[PDB]
Amino acid sequence: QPEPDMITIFIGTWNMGNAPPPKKITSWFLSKGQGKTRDDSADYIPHDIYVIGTQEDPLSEKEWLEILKHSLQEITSVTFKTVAIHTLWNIRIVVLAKPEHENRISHICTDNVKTGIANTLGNKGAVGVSFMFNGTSLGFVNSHLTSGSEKKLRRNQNYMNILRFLALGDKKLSPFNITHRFTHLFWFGDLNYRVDLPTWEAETIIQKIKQQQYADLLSHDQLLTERREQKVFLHFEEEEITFAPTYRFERLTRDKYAYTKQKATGMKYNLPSWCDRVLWKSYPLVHVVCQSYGSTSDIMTSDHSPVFATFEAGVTSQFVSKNGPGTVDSQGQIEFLRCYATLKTKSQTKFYLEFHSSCLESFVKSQEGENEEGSEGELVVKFGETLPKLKPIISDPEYLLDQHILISIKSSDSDESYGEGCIALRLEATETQLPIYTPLTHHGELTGHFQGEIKLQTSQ
Ligand SMILES: CC(C)NCc1ccc(N(C)C)cc1
Repeated sequence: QPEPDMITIFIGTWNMGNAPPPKKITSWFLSKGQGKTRDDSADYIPHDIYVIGTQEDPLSEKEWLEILKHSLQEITSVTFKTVAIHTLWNIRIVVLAKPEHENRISHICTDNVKTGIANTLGNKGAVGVSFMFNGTSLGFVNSHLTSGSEKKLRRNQNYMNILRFLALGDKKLSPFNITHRFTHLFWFGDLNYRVDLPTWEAETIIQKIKQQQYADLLSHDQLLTERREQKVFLHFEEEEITFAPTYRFERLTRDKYAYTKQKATGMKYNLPSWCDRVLWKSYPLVHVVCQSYGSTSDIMTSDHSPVFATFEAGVTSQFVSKNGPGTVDSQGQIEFLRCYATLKTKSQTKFYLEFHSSCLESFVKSQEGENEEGSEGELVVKFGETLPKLKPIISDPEYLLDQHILISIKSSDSDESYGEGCIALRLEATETQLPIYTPLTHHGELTGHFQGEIKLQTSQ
């Protein structure tokens, strides 16, 4: 039985509005309704992994697991295995996988983050799951961010608290937050960003939705605009939205948007919005293709409609050679030429690099770089030809070209990371000097850049 080099992943997000679901929710898992939908000819083909995020979920874990498993069995005739389930308050994540994957999945982590302080601590935050699928790390975050059209900044703050404090993936990657720990990271949920138009325009907005004319609405979607201004979700992707706003509906129909201010809304308007979203971030030059992104039309117990997204995701096998794991392969090396970090920091300390990768026996610390002043005020940290030669565990190019090097630039004075990034070893050539580049972030904000050249030697 050959190991896969691709899997398909289903991501679902549904704010259930504290109501039990209807008896049939199969349309969600089939990616049927509005938007980019799945072909009917695929209906019996199971995805490899289903990741279900709920918000305002009134069910016990047992209740929801029984509905999910029975739903997938009806669709596919496959009895899925439970990989992980984690609930914070009414925010839940479930990971289900095909039984054949049971012994491909390992290192299962779960965590949660509670957002806000005092007043604003008590129902919003995130849950997450991570695991290894053979040689590939996968992370999944389901967040319920702060509500309300005038709280986009709070949402952005919630995002930064979640990516700082959610503890998933390999703890040895200590300088790296979840935005660097995974081959593929999927972040979804009731992100609660709104279409930011005047209240008086409510009926105009509804008209536009009935005409399936989303362009003038998406140009005011706070998540798109905040992302464009680099305020949130830097270096994530989202598929084009081609489905109607998923909030706020009258229950038991989808024919009416309930937008008017009510005591029950704290006297806030809920103009039709794309609250419910799926985004991802994959390491450079790894295969990831969104094959569906849409909302169901026939599940109406909540004031939100479920959202689905599906992906093709490249995966690698758990490689064993005669040498590594358990030693180096002398036929492999990674060299760096003419490298320098450009940092936004106003500080003057010395910096060194750390190289982390599962292709190394352990992380590698460089010597300190040489600080110079950039022509436009910047700190430039020059490594020149001084960076160490990295010794991979396996030299076979079928392994090494699929690997990635995480880089942290750290202060000598404090050992704190000022910036993190990632370099793919999927090069155009081996034994050849080639440009490399990564942006550097810290707490998911841009802090600088790392650039230079790489020279990769494999056993071919
Ligand atoms: C250079 C390339 C990777 N940038 C892709 C890219 C990423 C995000 C956005 N927006 C508008 C949020 C636009 C483009």
